[PDB]
Amino acid sequence: QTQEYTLSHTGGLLGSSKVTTASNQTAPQRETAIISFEVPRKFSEIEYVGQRDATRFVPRTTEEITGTANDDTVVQLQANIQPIAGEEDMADQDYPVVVAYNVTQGAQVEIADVNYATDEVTLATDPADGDTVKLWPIMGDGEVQFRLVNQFGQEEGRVYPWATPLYRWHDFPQLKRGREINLHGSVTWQENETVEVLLDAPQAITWEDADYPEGQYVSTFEQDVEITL
Amino acid sequence: QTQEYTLSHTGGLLGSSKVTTASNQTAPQRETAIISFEVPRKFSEIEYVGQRDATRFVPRTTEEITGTANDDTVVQLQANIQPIAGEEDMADQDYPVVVAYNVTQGAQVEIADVNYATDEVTLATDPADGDTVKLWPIMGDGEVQFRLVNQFGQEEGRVYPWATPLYRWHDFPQLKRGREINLHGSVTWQENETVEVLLDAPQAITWEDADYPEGQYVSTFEQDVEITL
Amino acid sequence: QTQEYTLSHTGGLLGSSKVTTASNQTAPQRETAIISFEVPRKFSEIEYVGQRDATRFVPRTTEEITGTANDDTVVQLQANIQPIAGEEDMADQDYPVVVAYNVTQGAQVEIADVNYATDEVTLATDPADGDTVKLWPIMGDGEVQFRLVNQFGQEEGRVYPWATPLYRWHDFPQLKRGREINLHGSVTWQENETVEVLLDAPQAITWEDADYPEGQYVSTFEQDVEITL
Amino acid sequence: QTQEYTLSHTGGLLGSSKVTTASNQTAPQRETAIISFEVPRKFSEIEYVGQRDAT
Amino acid sequence: SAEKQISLYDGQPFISEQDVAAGDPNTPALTIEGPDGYVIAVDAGTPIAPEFRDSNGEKLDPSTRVIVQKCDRQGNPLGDGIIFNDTLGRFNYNKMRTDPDYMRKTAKSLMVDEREIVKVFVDVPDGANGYDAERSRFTLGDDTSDFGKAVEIVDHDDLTEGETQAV
Amino acid sequence: NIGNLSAEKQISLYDGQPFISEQDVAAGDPNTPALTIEGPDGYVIAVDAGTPIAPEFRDSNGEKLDPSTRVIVQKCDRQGNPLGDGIIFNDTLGRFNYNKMRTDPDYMRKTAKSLMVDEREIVKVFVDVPDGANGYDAERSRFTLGDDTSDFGKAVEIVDHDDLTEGETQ
Amino acid sequence: NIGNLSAEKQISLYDGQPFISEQDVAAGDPNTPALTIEGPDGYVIAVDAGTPIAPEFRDSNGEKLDPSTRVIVQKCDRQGNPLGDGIIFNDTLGRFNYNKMRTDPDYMRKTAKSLMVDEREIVKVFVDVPDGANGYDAERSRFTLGDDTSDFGKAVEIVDHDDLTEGETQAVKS
Repeated sequence: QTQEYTLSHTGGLLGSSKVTTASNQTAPQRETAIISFEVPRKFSEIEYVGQRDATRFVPRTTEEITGTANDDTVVQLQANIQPIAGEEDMADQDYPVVVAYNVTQGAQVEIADVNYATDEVTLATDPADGDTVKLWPIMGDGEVQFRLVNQFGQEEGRVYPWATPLYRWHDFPQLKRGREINLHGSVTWQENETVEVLLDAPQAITWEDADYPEGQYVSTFEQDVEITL
Repeated sequence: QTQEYTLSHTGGLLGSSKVTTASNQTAPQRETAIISFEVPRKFSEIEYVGQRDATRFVPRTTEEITGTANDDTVVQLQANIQPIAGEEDMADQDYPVVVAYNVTQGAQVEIADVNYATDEVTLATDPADGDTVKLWPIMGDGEVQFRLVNQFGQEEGRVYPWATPLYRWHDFPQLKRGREINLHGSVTWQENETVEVLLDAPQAITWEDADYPEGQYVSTFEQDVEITL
Repeated sequence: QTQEYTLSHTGGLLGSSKVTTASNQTAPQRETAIISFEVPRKFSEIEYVGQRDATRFVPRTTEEITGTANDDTVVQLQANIQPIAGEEDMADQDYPVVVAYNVTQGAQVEIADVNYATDEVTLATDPADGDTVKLWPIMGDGEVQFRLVNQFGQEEGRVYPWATPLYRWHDFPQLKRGREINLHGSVTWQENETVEVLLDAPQAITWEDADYPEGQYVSTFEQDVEITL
Repeated sequence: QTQEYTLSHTGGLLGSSKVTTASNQTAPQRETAIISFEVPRKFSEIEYVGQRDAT
Repeated sequence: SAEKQISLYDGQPFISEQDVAAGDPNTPALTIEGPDGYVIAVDAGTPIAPEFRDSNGEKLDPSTRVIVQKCDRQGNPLGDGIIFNDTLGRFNYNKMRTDPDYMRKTAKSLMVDEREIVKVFVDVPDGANGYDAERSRFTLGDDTSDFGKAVEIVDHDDLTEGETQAV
Repeated sequence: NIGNLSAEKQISLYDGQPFISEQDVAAGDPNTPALTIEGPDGYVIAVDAGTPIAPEFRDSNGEKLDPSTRVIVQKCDRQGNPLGDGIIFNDTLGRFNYNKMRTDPDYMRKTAKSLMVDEREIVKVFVDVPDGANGYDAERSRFTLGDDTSDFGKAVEIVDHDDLTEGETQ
Repeated sequence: NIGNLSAEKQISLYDGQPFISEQDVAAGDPNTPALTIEGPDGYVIAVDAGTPIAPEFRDSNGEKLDPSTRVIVQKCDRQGNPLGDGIIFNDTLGRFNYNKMRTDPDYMRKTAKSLMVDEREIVKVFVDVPDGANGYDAERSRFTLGDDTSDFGKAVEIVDHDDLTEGETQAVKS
């Protein structure tokens, strides 16, 4: 009676009550938690198996950039940027590495060119004095791990002690058999034995802003599982 | 099928119909009854065992004190006062030995100091001319016994012929293993073989006034039992 | 021919010549010596045994505080204060944690309240402009050890290498069986094989001032021993 | 694998971090310290032998 | 070993709670409920910390009463099997949480299979303040200490007497 | 003269030591440990089935935090990695009566089980401050793990790794 | 429940770790190691014949240094001493095509041979900048050694020294 299933950063098999989202600590870097997975009312157990099971995670940050009469068109970011699957050609990245949106003009802000490893960007358009823009570059230079909870907060420990980096995460092209991710670890957790992902990085994270254009959800985490019903 | 249980001065296992409360006789001292315990509809029997079973009894009296333009702050009482568990320091008595309440000002009346064995008290506040105050000192200088009824009023007799005093009752600290009370006696009574506590003392007693601040019940009696279901 | 005995910070079995007292180094913290114990003319040996033998040590510091027309009543101290056995209620500390004495008015200075871990104090009285006051708070935040001397200064070493703190010293209530102190160590020293206690702390120490009210001796050390006659 | 070596008041086998220099106490004479020798990151041990070793 | 010593309280998942009004003893303020594959056990005597305060953070009237009670399935109270019939105006919270003798032990032992309920009924008779839970707590054990007892939890998987304990 | 002593030595740990560590903590952050003990090299330590603690955890204002607070001692291997199988002192805060429990036998509160700590392992003190509390501070707080001065309370057992013949096995 | 695991564990190293160390470098100073790996106590690590590297070595201004730049990984015993007997990955810089070579099987640059590292043994990353070029920074740079998440690439194999009986043998190997 074992059937594979999929999870999400939102609702799904949990109703947005047996799951939470959360930002992270930045000023002191801390291996904080951003997302949990509580077993809901029904299930007997859940199973994760790295080296058999998949994973996806698309993280982005947020900032705020004004404009000027003699606007710059150019920005710098304190969050290292890389491509995802190959070149930095925004047309063919398999999803963009940057998103932008003007606030005054409730409209997108398209990109002209990127200063690649300089971590600076050139835009296509010309913002105005005192005009606000929101950006959503991807998140790199940060670790990730899994762990577990014994119904209170007493951790069993961790799935697999060694971490994994996010620039690497972006680097490996998702959506390709063999080139998929398959971590290491093998676990099981029954009712209220919640799981929590952890992240250690300087920079922030963003799940929602209510002004992000592309589908209400700035980032995501998605995952495969093998459930006993 | 024997399970221990607890009784009260109110309702509980009796619905406030198979129990009554009552004051006492004062002008002629009489070993009167204040409280009964009728077996209700259901039970096969009840058992009390002194030297195994516990008891609690917190008795208070009532009076009425006016005030004056050149108010006194000071009172005398015709009811001897003692501490409960140790000193007469109202902060740490395990429950106060005096309660006061102004009637005009529907508010408490805090105490400054006590003339200890003089049976007089100093207050913290200043009452007004023609202003009424209600007090509830504890009750001492009085006996207590148990007895039994054969469904009419024909007494079997008494549990244990010798009495027990109430100043002593206050003296022994309740709420402490070993220092608990365990009287002498061993009885049993089935349906409608009611029990009645008895008290002989000069002073009155008070179960309710409807103006006592602390929880509707001026005094109490509480007790442990071993019931056959 | 083994008999137990007691030592002191003063005279006793040494005539105030085979013992000395001393202050400590403050500006550079040094594990200095404050007190010695030279064997006197007579004895064959002395024995100390931690885990069998007791100890007492009541250390206080000194300062000097002026006054003002619009006097403060309030002081701060660069010497952390704690209680001794329980609360900071000066009535019931088993000995005070602060002593004060005005110099102009050759009289005590009673305390009203303490800012507990703030290491500040409120007084009861009102000092005057240019009026001097001497205080004697207790000493905390400092180590202690024992050692030994081979008739010159060539140390054998130390009794027990690990230290012990003084806030802890105050904390453990003296004067209670089981709750007494019993350090670790086991030694013996014959004629002129003197012992020296050592202390490492920032703050000073005080044995005498000749103006301290309570018995000529600001601090003390006292100790049990097992002597061969 | 035992080899003789030499130390100094400065750096050398310690990088001027696993060694310190210091003055002394004068007003009260004290048997103070002027110089240390911390073992650095690498070594398994060090040995001194008077009646064999120099200074 | 499979046995473990624990102490329960309010902020847990399987436990449940609800506010209560005056004169409604049949409304349980706390509902403990057997998890799956986790039997628990309580010997003849174990502490409780029956903190039951008002909205305004005040212990309710001393005439208040607490009745712990076992319940089988069907959400059903049970008479054969009951623990801790007691008042409220008795505990002296600040000390009874610590002292060995102000401490309060159960009437008899207990076991709780994978699906069995326990309820904490509260008789506030009348003329009183309503109950709140967020300003209130509860316990059943002291595993940290020495003199006192604690709750004995076991995972059902590691046994062969599981069927006997199910009977 | 000085007496001989065994390798086993009886001590009591606390805040103001070098090899121990600490930090300040905010409310609603359990996983930020307030105390981080780290094994010294060539020094195993050991704890029998029961040893006291004096979990003094006060406020910036020198006040003990909320009784609903909880403390969790927890074992950890290296890498700062938490670990569950191996855990001590699952407790609330509002239960100790500091000023007596440092001293008395009845108020005393021992561990759950025994423990050992190699030349480098970590032990963490996590602190669940649920809500409505002030930020925790350490200078206004202390901590202990044993009672060696006394005559009824237990004490830590330290050993130098070289003195043993079973030291490699442990 | 958690699934049991072996002592052997498959990992991938990088800059932001505790035991690793780094430093900035200037041009024309090949003897300065920009990365100093350093054996943790009670943790042997291992590298088989071929394992990836991501030699990301950029400028202060976030630019890969001159293609004439070279990288030399090199084993070292204690004493901070380099060693010729035992050396990996002598290669240039302006060759890797960073953006994809962290990903593809083909760019992926494997080692020359295997390696073992006892509880305290050093490895260094010497960087031959020719001269007169732009200096090196680390914060604008990275480095790696393994591919543990994926399914085609190799990974670094760590073991705790306590979980073996051949530890004395590998200690004799050194």
